[PDB]
Amino acid sequence: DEAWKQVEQLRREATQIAYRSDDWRDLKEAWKKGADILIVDATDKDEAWKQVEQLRREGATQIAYRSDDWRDLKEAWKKGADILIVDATDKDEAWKQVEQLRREGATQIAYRSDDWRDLKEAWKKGADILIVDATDEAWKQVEQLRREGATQIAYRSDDWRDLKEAWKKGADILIVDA
Repeated sequence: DEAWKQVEQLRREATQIAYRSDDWRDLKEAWKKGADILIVDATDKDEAWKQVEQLRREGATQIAYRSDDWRDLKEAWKKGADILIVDATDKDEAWKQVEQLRREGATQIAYRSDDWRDLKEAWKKGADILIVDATDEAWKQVEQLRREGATQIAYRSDDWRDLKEAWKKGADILIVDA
């Protein structure tokens, strides 16, 4: 989880900072330290949904939850999460989760991938937040989605220099980890 500089060198930049972490209390700290989006990604669904619930009770706005299963995303949505991140690995099963969430009426579906063509298809199928996952020079994926017309492009990297370049290429959400 990031060095103290990553978060510091980004708080300078209509850009939003997303903060990802395994337990909610450092997520809550981030919420008042200025973080715009709090990503719950603990894979214990009991603990995960309880972190969503506590963040809603704490008043945190823009709670996000990440999963490969739309049913878990729908439950987190019901318990307070506003941004539902479909974690893509099997692309066809990934796009179907977006389609099902859209059928359920979700309005802030996100999609996490390393391939701009994959994100482009997810965007057409219902995903509004497209997450370029850089875990090389992936900021190039950002430039292509930018050209295709996507309005909310996010970027995740461990390194603030990469986050900055992605911002310069059109990313509006920069994803940092504790």
